[PDB]
Amino acid sequence: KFNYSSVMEVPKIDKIVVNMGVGDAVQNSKVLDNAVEELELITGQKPLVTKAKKSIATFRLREGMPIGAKVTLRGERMYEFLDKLISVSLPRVRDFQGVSKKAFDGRGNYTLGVKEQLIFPEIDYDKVSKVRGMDIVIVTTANTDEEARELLANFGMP
Amino acid sequence: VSSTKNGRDSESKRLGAKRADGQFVTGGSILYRQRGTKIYPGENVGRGGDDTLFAKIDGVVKFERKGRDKKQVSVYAVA
Amino acid sequence: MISKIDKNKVRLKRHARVRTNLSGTAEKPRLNVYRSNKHIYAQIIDDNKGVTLAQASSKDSDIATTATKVELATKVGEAIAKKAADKGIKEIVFDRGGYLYHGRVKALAEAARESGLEF
Amino acid sequence: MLLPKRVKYRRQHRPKTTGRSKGGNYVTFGEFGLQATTTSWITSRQIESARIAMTRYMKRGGKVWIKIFPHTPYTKKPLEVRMGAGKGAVEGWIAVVKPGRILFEVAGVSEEVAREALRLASHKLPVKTKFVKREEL
Amino acid sequence: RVNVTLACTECGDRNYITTKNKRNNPERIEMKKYCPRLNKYTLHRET
Amino acid sequence: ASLKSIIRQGKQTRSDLKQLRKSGKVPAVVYGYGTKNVSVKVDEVEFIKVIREVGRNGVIELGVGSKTIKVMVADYQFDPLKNQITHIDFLAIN
RNA sequence: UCUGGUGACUAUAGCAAGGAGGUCACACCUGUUCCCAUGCCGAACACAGAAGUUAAGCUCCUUAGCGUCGAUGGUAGUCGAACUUACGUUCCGCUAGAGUAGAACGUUGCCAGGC
RNA sequence: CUGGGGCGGUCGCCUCCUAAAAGGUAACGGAGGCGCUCAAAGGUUCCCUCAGAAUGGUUGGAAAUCAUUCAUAGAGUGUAA
RNA sequence: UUAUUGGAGGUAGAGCACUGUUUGGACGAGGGGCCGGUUACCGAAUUCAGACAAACUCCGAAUGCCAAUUAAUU
Ligand SMILES: [Mg+2]
Ligand SMILES: [Mg+2]
Ligand SMILES: [Mg+2]
Ligand SMILES: [Mg+2]
Ligand SMILES: [Mg+2]
Ligand SMILES: [Mg+2]
Ligand SMILES: [Mg+2]
Ligand SMILES: [Mg+2]
Ligand SMILES: [Mg+2]
Repeated sequence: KFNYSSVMEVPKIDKIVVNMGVGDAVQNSKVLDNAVEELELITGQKPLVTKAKKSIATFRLREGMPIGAKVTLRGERMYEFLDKLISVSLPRVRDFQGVSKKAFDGRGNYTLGVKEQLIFPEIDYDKVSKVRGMDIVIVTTANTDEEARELLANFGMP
Repeated sequence: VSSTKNGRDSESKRLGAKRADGQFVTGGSILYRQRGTKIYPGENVGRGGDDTLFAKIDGVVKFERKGRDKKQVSVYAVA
Repeated sequence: MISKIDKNKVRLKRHARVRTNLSGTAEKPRLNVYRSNKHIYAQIIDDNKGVTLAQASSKDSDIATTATKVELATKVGEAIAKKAADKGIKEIVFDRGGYLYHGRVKALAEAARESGLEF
Repeated sequence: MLLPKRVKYRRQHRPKTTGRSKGGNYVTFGEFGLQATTTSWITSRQIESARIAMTRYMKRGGKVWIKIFPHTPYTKKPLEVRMGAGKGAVEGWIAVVKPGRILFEVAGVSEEVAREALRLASHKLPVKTKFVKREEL
Repeated sequence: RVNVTLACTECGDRNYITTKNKRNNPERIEMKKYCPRLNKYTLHRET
Repeated sequence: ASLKSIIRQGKQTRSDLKQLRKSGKVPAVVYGYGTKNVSVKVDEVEFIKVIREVGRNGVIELGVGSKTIKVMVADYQFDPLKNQITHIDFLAIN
């Protein structure tokens, strides 16, 4: 579809980030271990608890106070989690388009949103006490989004 | 009634260079006195705790540039 | 997209931070190490004149086999000390390049200690 | 009524007065202008009086620019005080001109209206002035 | 933030003087330092 | 486009520059393609009349000594008070 | 001369763009069995490899587009001298910053290999 | 001490400006700080490199966090400059 | 004391590359006229041109300062 001059020159995915979000812990410290348990249930890696970088006002924040979580999937764990998210997400979402018409930042990023609906696709709503959301970005070797549109069409719902 | 609130000053510290370029020095003499590092040390020159530059051996002293905008001091041997 | 940086230009930033307290002075010369992917190199340098003195290699025909990539590195360390034994078999300074003192760099240094050098 | 909104230091040394104009001595924005011939301070009340007398003669026709802004504060000690108990409070804001500096520029009007409008302004400044064109050649 | 004295077990006298504050380290701290009476290192404990 | 020039000698002092400007002359230099740095003299009144008939940006065939050079005008320093030109730089083009 | 390793030099050495180059060197690349490793990830680091590729790094050409360098001439300032009290003038030395012409797509020491 | 004296204010130490391209240099001249802290915020050996801006993205107080391109330190450096 | 060499340092002057100040003109994003939007207005950002500084400097003198020469005069 692009007529590549050499087979080494072809676009491919590189890394997927499973960064969750804030989870502002003024009193959600027990939920934070459960939010870590939610990511440890969603993905097969203990996520890096990303702490804050400032102490800004009008917010429950200071130097420290770990306010995030992220796990990086690169190899076969990225290859296995991408196949199950191709099937057990869109049937669990039931949307029209599914992600967006254009969500890249000029580089080829997916940046799909989540609102705790396809989350816990293994266990039912038994222990969950609050809603949440994940952010699944797709880092790839595409130069621009138009070349990435040929990559996003393969097993995608643009 | 009027008054002011500015009368304070510190005692001045006698900074700057102490030996000249081309001059023979003895092996422990202070070359330059500074806050921070306006001039780096070069050959046979030590750098003190309060950033004072001093000579290791006795010889003649040369000031010389280091990069684009950096300066250093060296002491060379034969007199 | 995603940009991979080459490993060699990151090494030289690490190498220049190392070689700032370290030099060869012709009483105590410097040997540095360069490994590419398939060979191991070694070279004695006096930094005061900028003149090198000795050299050994993995791709040299005198030492050329397919042992381990590590037993290869040992034979280089035995090789460089013999030419260092001709003159200046005194203490030297080991320049680790920009590498971790581990594995193939480490096996080169152990072979140089066990064959006459005094570092 | 021109004055800066905030200044880092309220009490400053007075500016150096001898010399010539550092720059800003060619008309660029308009067609005609008024340049200075001697040296003085201009204290931000003069350029309010001069700008008003400029404006009402042109009947709100073309545009008018001011090339001078009063940046420097000056102080004054109150009435009947002995010397030296600190430096007094501010009084006003001055700008320093030297021979060469353009003071006002007008445009969008005929030449003989511009001469008369600038003549009325010139009787309100403390400096000798002169009418100039837009230089070329 | 107080003055504090380290003393040897058998070095004879009380030489080294350091500082600490009581709120961060209320315990009796101890180090290995040099007393030249024995020409070695010995445990020195806060009195 | 037929202006005339006179080559200055070495090391003009301060006095003989302002004595040269109290006449109708203005100091100048020529440089550029195929030439070297030569410092010259030009009448002010003649220079204005040539500019006002060929424009600001035109070609002037001025003569230095014997030969004549096709020359454009690069820059000029102007005295805004007392309105006289005080320096002119000439650029050869071919 | 070509390639590589390693030093010296204020980017004239940089940045960007365009075009060619390879199993000799270099690198992507293959793999995680072993030393070793990731606040998670054999990505990185380390090790074991040599199927694949010049696409990228890299190297060689092309360009003055950005950055850098930059005279001559004039001017501002000023040491000394001479008149004067003018927001000064005159003489003689020194001589900027800005701007213009122009330079420039590196120069070079040591060793090994390939010539 | 004091532009008479009194009333007022100040008296030791650190850093800038005045200070006239070495150093030094006054005024009741202009601006600010100190009368500590740290058992690691010390020593050594190995790794790493920012704020900010732009662009995408559930919570989005606009900016918290995540990815991406630039970004001469503009970040940070116990405490004033 | 002078001649010749070498060096330290940031004044005068200039300049806007940082920090602050400021005048016009454009550009578009936002609120914003409206009937959510136009248009007007607002503030912020980015650019073109042009100005200011003792506690601003990408630059940077003259003079003075420190020294060394079997130099020359004292
Ligand atoms: Mg200007
Ligand atoms: Mg791999
Ligand atoms: Mg110049
Ligand atoms: Mg001085
Ligand atoms: Mg001084
Ligand atoms: Mg106080
Ligand atoms: Mg000035
Ligand atoms: Mg002043
Ligand atoms: Mg200044």
